[PDB]
Amino acid sequence: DVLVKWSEDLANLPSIDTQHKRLVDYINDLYRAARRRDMDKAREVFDALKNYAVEHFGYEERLFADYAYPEATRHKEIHRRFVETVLKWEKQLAAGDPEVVMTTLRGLVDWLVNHIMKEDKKYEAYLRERGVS
Repeated sequence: DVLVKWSEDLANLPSIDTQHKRLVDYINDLYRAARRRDMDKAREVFDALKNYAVEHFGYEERLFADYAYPEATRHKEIHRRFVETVLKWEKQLAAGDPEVVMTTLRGLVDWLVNHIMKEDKKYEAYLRERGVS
């Protein structure tokens, strides 16, 4: 049903929260499709999740640009490498089964939770004090 429950530990700017929450929602969708052993849906939700992650990444990066965030370069590269990783994981789904989907999911969760708490948290105060919401 639910793999990841939203908590204050994942909180950031309000606008950013809407995107992180949506990513958590995709994770849970993908979990339910795996639980249902529905591989077509699993592949479809994984595609949507990946596409949405890329747009969320792009949104952060635009905030880094507009606001001249000093660590814009490293954070962007972190995003880029993870897109690469997601694209690699995706290839396994064509021939994979629900257990493959689960293993992928744990990977996605582990990265996302860490990234939000460790990397995304670094930009929060900087953007807050410049009036970003």
